[PDB]
Amino acid sequence: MEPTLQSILDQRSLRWIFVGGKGGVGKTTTSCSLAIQLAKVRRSVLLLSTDPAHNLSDAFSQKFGKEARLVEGFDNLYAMEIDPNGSMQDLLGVMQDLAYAIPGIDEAMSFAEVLKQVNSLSYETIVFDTAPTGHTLRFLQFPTVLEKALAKVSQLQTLSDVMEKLDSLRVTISEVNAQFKDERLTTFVCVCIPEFLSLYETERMIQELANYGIDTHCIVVNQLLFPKPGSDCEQCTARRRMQKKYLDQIEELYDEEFNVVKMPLLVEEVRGKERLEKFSEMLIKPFVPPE
Amino acid sequence: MEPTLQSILDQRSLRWIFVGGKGGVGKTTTSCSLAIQLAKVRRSVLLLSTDPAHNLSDAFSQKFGKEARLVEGFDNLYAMEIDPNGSMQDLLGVMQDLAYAIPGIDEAMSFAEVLKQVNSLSYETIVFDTAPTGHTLRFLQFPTVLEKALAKVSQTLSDVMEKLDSLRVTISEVNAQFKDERLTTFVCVCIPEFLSLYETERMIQELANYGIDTHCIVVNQLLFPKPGSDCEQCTARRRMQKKYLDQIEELYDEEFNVVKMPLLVEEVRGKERLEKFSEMLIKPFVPPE
Amino acid sequence: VEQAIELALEFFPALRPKVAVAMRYVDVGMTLWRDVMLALFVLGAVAWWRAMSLLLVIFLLELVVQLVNTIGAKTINNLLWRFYLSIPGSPLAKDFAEQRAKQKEYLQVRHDLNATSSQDEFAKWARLQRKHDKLMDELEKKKSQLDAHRTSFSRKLTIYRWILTRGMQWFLCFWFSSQPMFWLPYGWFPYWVEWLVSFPNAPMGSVSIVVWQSACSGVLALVIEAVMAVVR
Amino acid sequence: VEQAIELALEFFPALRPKVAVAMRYVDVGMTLWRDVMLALFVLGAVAWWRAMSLLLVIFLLELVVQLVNTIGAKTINNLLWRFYLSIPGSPLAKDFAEQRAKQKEYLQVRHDLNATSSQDEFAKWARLQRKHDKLMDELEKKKSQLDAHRTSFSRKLTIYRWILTRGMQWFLCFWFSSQPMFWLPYGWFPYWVEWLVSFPNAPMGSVSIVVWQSACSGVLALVIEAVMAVVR
Ligand SMILES: [Zn+2]
Repeated sequence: MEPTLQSILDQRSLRWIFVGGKGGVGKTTTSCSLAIQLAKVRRSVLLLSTDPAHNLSDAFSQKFGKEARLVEGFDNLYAMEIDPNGSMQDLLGVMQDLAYAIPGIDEAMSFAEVLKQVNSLSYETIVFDTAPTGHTLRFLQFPTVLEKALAKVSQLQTLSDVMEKLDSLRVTISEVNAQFKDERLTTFVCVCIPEFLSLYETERMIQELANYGIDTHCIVVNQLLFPKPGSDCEQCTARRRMQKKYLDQIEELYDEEFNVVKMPLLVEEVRGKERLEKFSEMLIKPFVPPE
Repeated sequence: MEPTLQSILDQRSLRWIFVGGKGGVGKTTTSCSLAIQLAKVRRSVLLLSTDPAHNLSDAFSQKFGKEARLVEGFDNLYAMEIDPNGSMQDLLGVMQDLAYAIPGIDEAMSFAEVLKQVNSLSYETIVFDTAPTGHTLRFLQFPTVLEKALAKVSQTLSDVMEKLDSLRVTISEVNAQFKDERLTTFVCVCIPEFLSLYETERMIQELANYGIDTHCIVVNQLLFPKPGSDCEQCTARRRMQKKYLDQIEELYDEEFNVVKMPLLVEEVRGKERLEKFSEMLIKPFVPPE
Repeated sequence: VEQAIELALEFFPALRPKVAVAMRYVDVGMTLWRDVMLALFVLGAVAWWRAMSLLLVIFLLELVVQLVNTIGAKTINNLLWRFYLSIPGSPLAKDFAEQRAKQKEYLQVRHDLNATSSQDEFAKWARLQRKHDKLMDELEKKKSQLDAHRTSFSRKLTIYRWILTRGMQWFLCFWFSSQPMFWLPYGWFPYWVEWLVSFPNAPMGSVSIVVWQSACSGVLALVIEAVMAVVR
Repeated sequence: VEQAIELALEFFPALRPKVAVAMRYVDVGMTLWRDVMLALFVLGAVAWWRAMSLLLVIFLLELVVQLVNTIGAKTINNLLWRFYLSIPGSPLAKDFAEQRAKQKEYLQVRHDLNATSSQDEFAKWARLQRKHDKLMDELEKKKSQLDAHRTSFSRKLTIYRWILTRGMQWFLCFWFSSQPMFWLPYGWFPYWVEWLVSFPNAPMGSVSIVVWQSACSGVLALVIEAVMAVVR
């Protein structure tokens, strides 16, 4: 297919963008590159991070917290790196026993008030980033968790207040899960690298969303080193040779109805505004040497 | 700790060796490198593999089937790169209906007939190779599956019941031949990236959750910087490889051993080319780092 | 129940064998009562050879009570299994054969899966894995369908047999009750014992059909235990 | 049960209203039987005002039968919960407090786990994961221990109450049986009704304590249903 994300730019009805995978791939570079390339043709784009690597500060040399702001060099770059532990710090006794009753309660309530802060403003689009999958993917099950929570407390200070609060959380999370499966404003991208296990857990994630009814069409890869003309490292040649072997299998599956984004590793951990602009520009014009 | 496998050498009462991990690591080359210096001080060592990649064809350019034999240049290299699906070939209507309640049948029967042929002879030591881990360690449930197989039924019927009773007592003694720790060992492999460290860490407590320890961990493809010559890719690759490498040094260096095995140019084939690669497992090469 | 925790709580308090001995003597009356019903069934059985139809109705009910004893509440449906391995016009057995056919493709693709390699056919690896979990969901859909139909079929045929059982367990007492089955010899039984006949409306001096209903199950029951000596 | 699928299978075969009418007449005897036990309870209740201690024994047994009705076989142990939230010298409640304390360290380290990062503290990552599954196994060990002790304590106290219940349900008939509880008016009941007093050895014309044992539970039972109108 077309090796870019131009179709992600072209649909004006898009609202929500999901991006993830596993570690060791540098998802933050893809995140901020996607954000800045979206800022070229969009109005109000907000980034949000919950991964405990507080990486956007390292991306821009500026401390962020629990409130959005505009950062320098841009009129559209807004972000606030937050923590999921703040709601349990708000819990810091019976609600701890409720958190023992089901292995997850407070993270969904934090996610809910996060999304209320999200829908407080009038922003155009947003993007995401997450941890490893076993702690990530339970946010799709947060409606079933809150269904179990209300089924539990319906059998179990005034309890009517927390009943009406949990009912507001119920209707809000139902609107969020309903917005998830609409697919005209919610998309998902995944990343990986040329080795076995990185490719392995990728289809596990794809069939996971297949058993939840969310498709995709775009998959990004990383560190695809193409040889310099003339100059050669002898171990780099064998690394490229084995890299193409896993590359062509991903062609052997996803060339039908998916997109492949070739991205080479650069010599520096790309920071600075202009360097991130040049790094982001390659996600529209794909570089291809003769191979 | 000691950067070798010397505790495996001088033991000499070991009988069983479990080495696996995840793909993309060339673990079969590590197993053959282990077995070569194994047979240098031993008498009767047999290799058994069950992974569908017939890597020993690449290892010695000599086809191995369903019988043991000896390859040239050795007096003790014995192997048979068999498939478990021959037991499925052995099953080609009630027996086929038995696959419903228990999805694994032929694998236990394969371990029956193989370990019977193994314990038929008097070989000193054996070596192994396995599939990915969630399909690997489900063989530990074979005593539980045969427990419920005998509970399912408990003269065309009782003869197979007595045959499965013989399989029961044999698998119970072999499982009793497992936790002895003086003849059964386990070595895992890894490579410097995130997910390989992740699933190796997930692997370890599984053998801890079954009462089997370990002390030997091998890594692979450890790149070394060239003096004088330099590639700009290899510098940052050395940095990333160090980043996790130092993270494992905080992990296991009090009750485990670390093996440094550097990458070579090509897939090392042939006996004489493999000998120099197998040399590094005892005398560990160390550049100034 | 254990008579040991009851003794563990008997220490909390500080006659009893008099009632213990006085209770055990009552079972002798019921055992010799069934022994005299055995002797009267012997004398009722001898009187038929030298000499009607209702006794043959009880004769069939004895084999009904025997099947009540050697009942397999699953093994009746084990007869229903070969009952439904017979009819080619069955709608359900068609999908049962499609179930076994899908099981054949299941084990076939699983053989092609484990026979395949995870290195150089990774696209075929994933296509096999997708077909694997494709069929794995439709597998137990039939286990939910047919086993539901089977337990409903059991719930039908339990009552279908139970009508044939208790309809004869209550018809015999409805009809042919006043009509005397046979006359007791004059003077053998006390007046109060003869009353039993009087309550179901049958004339005094004849017997009803109860001990023939219930206690004749014991008559063949020892012959049932005779078979316990035959095989064992 | 529905009497409609039974009619759907009644078409397979080709009297019945005679048994249908003959069965319905038997309930009149039991309804007028309970109405005469109501009248004898009225006359037994009138005889106490103009006139002793065994009526107060029945008075306590009425509240025992009431608790038998409004029994919570779990809610008795709900009383046992505050029974064992009281004693500081309890050995088991000490480990129950240690259970809640370990639960506090569990949720604490789980917070420090999810608060931590999986990149640059991977050794602390694994040490947290190991402590996590360290405590996760000891968690349900106490669920196996204390809930076992709790269900055994329930099995003790069920019989511990059952002794206090049926000891009064049978002692009353053991002792003070021949000794007459009260005398029936001469000529009100036929000789055959007086039969009941004659069997427990009490003199003819007086009553025993059975209908006071069993059917007085119905006397307060309507007052029990009076409470059904109180809350609802
Ligand atoms: Zn290089």
